[PDB]
Amino acid sequence: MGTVVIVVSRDERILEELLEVVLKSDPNVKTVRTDDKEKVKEEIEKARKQGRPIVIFIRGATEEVVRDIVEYAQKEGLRVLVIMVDQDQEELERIYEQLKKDGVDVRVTDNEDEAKKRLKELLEKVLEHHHHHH
Repeated sequence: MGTVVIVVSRDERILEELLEVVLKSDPNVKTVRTDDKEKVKEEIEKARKQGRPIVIFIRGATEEVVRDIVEYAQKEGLRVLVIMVDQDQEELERIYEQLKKDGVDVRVTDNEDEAKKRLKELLEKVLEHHHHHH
């Protein structure tokens, strides 16, 4: 159908571990790492043309980056699953409250292992495609 997973981490080593999780879960899921928020949108449309899931990886995505990409994926009619993992948690909670307000699937934590567990967890909800958040 088409499904977008927004991964926001401000630490390098988190993005690559979460990429590893997508590859070990399923390689056919489209994976993207551009921190250019417009270039993300280009690859969102491409994934909708492929009619498949896509996992976006951005280093240091501030609130106005994340909300801007999430609402765009919703314009396309795609299901949005958002992981935000970094030690600047209160910052990620302002992103969280903005997206949660809409009813977007969101989660915030700061832990390598937890991030990687909940990464595969989302990918399994997407392949199953039964558990839509709202």
